[PDB]
Amino acid sequence: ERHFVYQFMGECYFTNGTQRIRYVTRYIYNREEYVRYDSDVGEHRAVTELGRPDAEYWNSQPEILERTRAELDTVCRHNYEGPETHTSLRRLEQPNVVISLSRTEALNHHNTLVCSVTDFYPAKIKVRWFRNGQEETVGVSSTQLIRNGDWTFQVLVMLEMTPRRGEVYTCHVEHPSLKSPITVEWRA
Amino acid sequence: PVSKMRMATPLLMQA
Amino acid sequence: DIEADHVGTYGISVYQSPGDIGQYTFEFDGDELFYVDLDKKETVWMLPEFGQLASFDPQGGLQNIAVVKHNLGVLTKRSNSTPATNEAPQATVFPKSPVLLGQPNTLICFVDNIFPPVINITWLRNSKSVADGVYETSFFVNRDYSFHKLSYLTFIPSDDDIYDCKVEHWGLEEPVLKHWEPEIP
Amino acid sequence: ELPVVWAQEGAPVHLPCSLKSPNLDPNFLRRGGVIWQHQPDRYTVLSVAPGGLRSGRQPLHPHVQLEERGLQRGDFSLWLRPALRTDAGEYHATVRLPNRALSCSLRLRVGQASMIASPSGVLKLSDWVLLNCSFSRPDRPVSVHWFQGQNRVPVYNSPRHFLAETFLLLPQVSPLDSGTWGCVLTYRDGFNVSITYNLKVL
Ligand SMILES: *[C@@H]1O[C@H](CO)[C@@H](O)[C@H](O)[C@H]1NC(C)=O
Ligand SMILES: *[C@@H]1O[C@H](CO)[C@@H](O)[C@H](O)[C@H]1NC(C)=O
Ligand SMILES: *[C@@H]1O[C@H](CO)[C@@H](O)[C@H](O)[C@H]1NC(C)=O
Ligand SMILES: *[C@@H]1O[C@H](CO)[C@@H](O)[C@H](O)[C@H]1NC(C)=O
Repeated sequence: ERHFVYQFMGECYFTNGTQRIRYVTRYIYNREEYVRYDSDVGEHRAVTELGRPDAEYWNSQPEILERTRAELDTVCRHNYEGPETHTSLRRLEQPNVVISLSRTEALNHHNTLVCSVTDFYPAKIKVRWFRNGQEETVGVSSTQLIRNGDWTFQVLVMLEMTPRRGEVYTCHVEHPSLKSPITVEWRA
Repeated sequence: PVSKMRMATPLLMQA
Repeated sequence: DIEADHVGTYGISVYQSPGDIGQYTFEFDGDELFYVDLDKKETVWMLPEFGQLASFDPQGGLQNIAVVKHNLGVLTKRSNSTPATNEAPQATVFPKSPVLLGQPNTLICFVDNIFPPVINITWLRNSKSVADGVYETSFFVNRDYSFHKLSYLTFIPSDDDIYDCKVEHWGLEEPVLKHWEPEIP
Repeated sequence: ELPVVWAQEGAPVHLPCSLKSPNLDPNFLRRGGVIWQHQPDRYTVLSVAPGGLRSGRQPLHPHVQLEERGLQRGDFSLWLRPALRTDAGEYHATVRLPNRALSCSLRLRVGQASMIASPSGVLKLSDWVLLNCSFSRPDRPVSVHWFQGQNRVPVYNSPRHFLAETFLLLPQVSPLDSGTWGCVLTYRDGFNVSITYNLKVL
């Protein structure tokens, strides 16, 4: 009659591509974990006292335990050196940079230009403002990493600006998919 | 051609 | 907690009893690869181009749900445990691309801390239900075991057109809808 | 002429600022922006549009999220989870509605409240003892409350419990006086401190 929730997942942890690999598998029930296996452990442990005989029950079947250990090479290492190498690893999306500003209605009045950067992948990106060829960092406010949910990322930046005559404000952005650093400017 | 994606296999505790 | 270069979550089995609610999905680096349909016996990809360059056996994904069903079946009788209190979700409405009046855009409704993952997500164009261009994506998981989902909506922005995102959740004492307008900007 | 507000490190702080108290249409309410800045004695630490997008300082916030129901009940409030000792400084606001607008302002001082014992360490079978719970605030507390045990049984002035200027003393500490002893302070603005300490008695 009442409600309950169960969850299973398998996590492949990669470092430097294929040099050091780690395979961990969780067993979640009711937003709680009770049995876990780690490639650095070599067997099934018990996160809670509930799955203590369960972990040893799966530690009592030697044929099944080796398939799990071999799954580090069959599931994790093969997919990284296979599908992902042919799909996700070779996926690059360039960001879209736009400069806008709200709350301004008069000339030479304090405000904070907004540099908006959306639809980019992967997430290894940084953004820096540039006034007249000088990287600005004082009074800078920016959104955090906003996952677009469709194989893209977005993030916005705002710089508290004073409308000085003879001004060149540039939103400089560098990215690995961006073979060249993109610079979008704005003036009075 | 293509390359298949191998999945993670779960386990079944007894009753 | 733990760090790595990249992490791909292959195999996401979730079961909810009663009602026999299941879901199988693949994921990688905070991003879904594809999901296997339960009853139509097919593998649906979030992006089609990766389905053209890779194929997954849907039978293996169903064996996961079948064992998990057997898993939860033994675990619900093994313990007299009480249900987890239904967490109240929190949402955020945002456009995919910058707002441009008269230009097509995709309005997204991201909702985090969804627990349990049983919730209707709908839109209201000027307090009127519109089901055109609605993409209901599969749930996601984060390392606190809560879940987050996304929903998309294509539209034409205008000052006289106000939009919002409706939420129908179990733990909510009442349905909540955060109203966003490009007219405010 | 800006007011000043205190806070105790180790517990969340209440930083509210609502538009008076007229009941309004919730549809108009959700069409409201908010910008909060900070300057030490930071700048645009968190800024959220009606859409709910959280923007602000480059580092992430210390679980500093506004109450989801407060934004739909005519309230704009800051709720950090940890009272950071460094947050002490000036804070300004910027609330934007299609018709009206308000922008409150105040200060913030971090007052590390702690209880200091005169006999430093465990107590003997028979010896006096002194405790002083107090925040680092120049104004003096108006009322003082103390309690004994894990069930928080309020301690009142007795022939064995003596209290004055937020000091408590027991001259003979029988083994029954062991346990977690705490206190409760008060102020003119209603600041309340509940520092508790497990008394160690032979
Ligand atoms: C990372 O991998 C590269 C290529 O195999 C190797 O040259 C380098 O030494 C590795 N770095 C490590 C293991 O820290
Ligand atoms: C979702 O909608 C269905 C029917 O439309 C309803 O039975 C169910 O309770 C809803 N879920 C909620 C309110 O969480
Ligand atoms: C003791 O507490 C009082 C008020 O509770 C405070 O003013 C004082 O600084 C504290 N310390 C002393 C007297 O050493
Ligand atoms: C002290 O602060 C408020 C306002 O005076 C009061 O209502 C509350 O009971 C006190 N704090 C706690 C945590 O009890």
